[PDB]
Amino acid sequence: CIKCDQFVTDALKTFENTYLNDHLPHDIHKNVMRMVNHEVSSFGVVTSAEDSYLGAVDENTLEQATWSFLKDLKRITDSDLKGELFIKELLWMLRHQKDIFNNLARQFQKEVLCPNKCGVMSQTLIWCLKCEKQLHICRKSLDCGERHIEVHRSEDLVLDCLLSWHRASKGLTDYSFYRVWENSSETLIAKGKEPYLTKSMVGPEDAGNYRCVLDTINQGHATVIRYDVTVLPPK
Ligand SMILES: *[C@@H]1O[C@H](CO)[C@@H](O)[C@H](O)[C@H]1NC(C)=O
Repeated sequence: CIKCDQFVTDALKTFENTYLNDHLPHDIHKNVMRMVNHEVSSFGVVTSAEDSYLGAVDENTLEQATWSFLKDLKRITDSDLKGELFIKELLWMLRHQKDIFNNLARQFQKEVLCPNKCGVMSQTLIWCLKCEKQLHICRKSLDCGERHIEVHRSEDLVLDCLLSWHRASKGLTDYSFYRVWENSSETLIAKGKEPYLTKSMVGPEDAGNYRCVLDTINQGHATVIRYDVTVLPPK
């Protein structure tokens, strides 16, 4: 994906136009660049089987790849290497940066990608072949689970709808908190960007089932959490 970052392409433009003259004879420049560009364009391109894990990467990981690649390309720019050794080390550095990228993508999937164990997440991915930003939808069963909440009388009742991955998810609209009646109907008791609901000075009338549903601009509901609230005596 590094080809998708303006800093990499500008870096290669300066490398070809300015820095190559220092290291190598002019007449071998173009061919060298061809190879360089070829290798830089092969970054992240998928061979099927497992390789699909390199076809797309989040903006942050693309940033890491960009900056390590630029670090090495600058190292070689500043090296005393020339001729055959400069070419050998250049191609080796491209192969090594390709390894670094592969590691960053593999890692990105293991941890960063589809971290949600429930609900629907939306992550901005860069597809490396065409350099296209798309919204990747990690879709799992919308209902995340049921919380058993117990609160003494005249205390604060807090319903926490926040999930780990929520902060990272894209396109989140407001959380909506509903009260689910024994009659099998519900009324919205709150809506807004706050991940939680607070009800003050609860009483037995507040005992019951509650529900939290997070909404998105496009994809749908991101998360649902149900709450079973039992009001205890004051002491
Ligand atoms: C049940 O439903 C009715 C209308 O369907 C609603 O007005 C009422 O407040 C609800 N209350 C209980 C205790 O079920």
